[PDB]
Formats: sequence, C-alpha cells, structure tokens
Amino acid sequence: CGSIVPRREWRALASECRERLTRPVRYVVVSHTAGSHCDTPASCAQQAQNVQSYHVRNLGWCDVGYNFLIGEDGLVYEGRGWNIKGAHAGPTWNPISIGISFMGNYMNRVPPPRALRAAQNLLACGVALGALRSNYEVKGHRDVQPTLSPGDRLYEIIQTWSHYRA
Amino acid sequence: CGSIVPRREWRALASECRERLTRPVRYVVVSHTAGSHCDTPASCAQQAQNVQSYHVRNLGWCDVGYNFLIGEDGLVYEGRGWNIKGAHAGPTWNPISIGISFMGNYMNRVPPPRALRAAQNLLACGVALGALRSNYEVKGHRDVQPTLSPGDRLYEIIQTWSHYRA
Ligand SMILES: CCCCCCC(=O)O
Ligand code: NA
Repeated sequence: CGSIVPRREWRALASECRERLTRPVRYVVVSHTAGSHCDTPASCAQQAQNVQSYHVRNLGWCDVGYNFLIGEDGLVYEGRGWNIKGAHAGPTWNPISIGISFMGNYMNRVPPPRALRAAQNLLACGVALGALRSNYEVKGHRDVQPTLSPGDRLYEIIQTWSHYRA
Repeated sequence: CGSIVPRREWRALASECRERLTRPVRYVVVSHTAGSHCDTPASCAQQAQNVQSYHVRNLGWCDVGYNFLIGEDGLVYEGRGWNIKGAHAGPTWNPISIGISFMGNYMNRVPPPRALRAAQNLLACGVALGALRSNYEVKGHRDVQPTLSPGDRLYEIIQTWSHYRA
C-alpha cells in the first residue's frame, strides 16, 4: 500500500484540484490512457508526465484526471490519489469512484501480470486505508461511459476480477 | 498483502528446500548481492536468475539463499519466501530470520527510493500475513556476520528504519 511512485518522483506539475471524494468510495473505474506504452521506471515516469501535460496544459484541468496510473513496469504512479475527485469517468461517476488508468492501448494486447498485480494490490491498500468500501465494485470505463477504454483485452481480464460488477 | 514477482515469472529453477521457518519470525536480515544492479523488470528477472544460478549450481544450495530479492526496478522477487529457511546469514541467524537482498553493490551507491519502498512494504506485508512478528527487528548482514554486506551506503539507510536494532 506504500509502494506507490509519489507525484514528485515522476516530476508531476503541482495539483490545483480541491474537490474531495467522500470516503469510503464504492466504485473503481478501470481505464486505459490509449497513450504510449512503457515497461521501465524511466519510460513510465515520462509517460505519466506526458498524460498529465495533456490534461493540465491542453484540457486546462487542475491535475492529471486519474487517481492512479499503472505502468507495464509494474509500478503504480500517484495521480489525484485517494482523497481528490478525479476527471476520468464523467460527472456522474467522477464524484463516487476511484479512477485507475493502465498506461497504453489494450485493444489488441494485455498488460503484463506485474501491471495487474500492482492494480489489485493498490485496491487492497484502498480498502485497508478506508478509501474504498470493503465491498467496492470494479467497472470498466466502457461500462459507465461510451468509450472502448480500457481496451478489449484488458476489459476481458477485469471482467474475471472478484470485485467486477457489470 | 502486497505485490511480488513469483518464482515462475523470473524463470526460477524449482526449489529443493524443505526446512521451514517457525512463524511468526522475529528477525529480518538485509544483505546486498554485491552483484550487477538492474533497473528494468526484464534486467532484474535475469539478475534474480543469475543469483539463483550461482547459489544452486556453484554453491550447491537447494535454492537461491535469500527469502526475497529487491530490484532497482522497484519490484520484489520471490526467493524461498516467508515459510522456507534461507541461506543468507549463517547457521545461527538463518533458522530465525527472513533474508532480503538488494540486487547490486551499495558500498558507494544507494538503492533508489522505489527499491527502499518495495522492501519496507514487503516487511509490512510479512507482519499482515503473520510471517513476521509485529515487533520484528531489522539487522544489517554485517551486524550478524563478518561482511561489508549490505554495503556502507545501504547500511546507513537501514539504520534509520523504524524496526532497526543493531
Ligand atoms: C494503513 C494501512 C497499511 C497496512 C500495512 C500493509 C500494507 O502495506 O498495505
Ligand atoms: Na542494538
């Protein structure tokens, strides 16, 4: 639960986000970035920077929209974290969910087991902290918004998860 | 609790080790491999293979001697794990300790924060599982055996840890 790459370590611009989530949060929404893939701590720190740059500079958002990002390096990158409302699943789901995004496009490829392990351990951590309900529900991005996110291959994997609910 | 690269994923030779540790284990001994470092899941899986090869083929040991290895990629590699007696700290400490080894030489270098985080969260996981006592003690390799292990720079860092006792 303490094995998250913190904001400063991936050279994140400072957050301007103020809106808080109400703990414990019932929902996890799993997205993909549909961005470049990365499989080294060096390449994934850069990728998290690029995603945040797009969201802050181009979209004018207070921070990277996701609560956490997942690298194919098997590390979790701190986004808005447990306590700050994300921008990842639209205005109905953002206030009542944690958004975790796998960095890449998983339409025609899977994240490696280390990426999946990182995500599953992140969610266990959320329960332990009281950030997530013990009985949290995992949704695919496409289950709550019109998108291919989180990609067909990754979507089929999260459908098998104990906490998945269509 | 927590995330770990399992034996099969780093292509480990099958273990022949049978001798069990008595849970909960009171002591953690921190070593270095004094070997080549690695900072990618690909390079660290190979490094764990190389360390195990040395221990099994050359030293004739039943498995890699460490209970867990720590990569500069920020991942933990499963060694003998929580339940099997290691070969890392000699015949007095092996039966009463978990041996975790940072892959590299930390005489004139520190492990990156992600490596240190991985190790600290591995130990929290051990407590959560009942593998380690809640009041476990961290020892440097050099505190229980005549060696420079775990290297001057890493030794100075583990001296600052909550559970460290010389
Ligand atoms: C606040 C909860 C921390 C629990 C300790 C085990 C963990 O690393 O998740
Ligand atoms: Na002491």
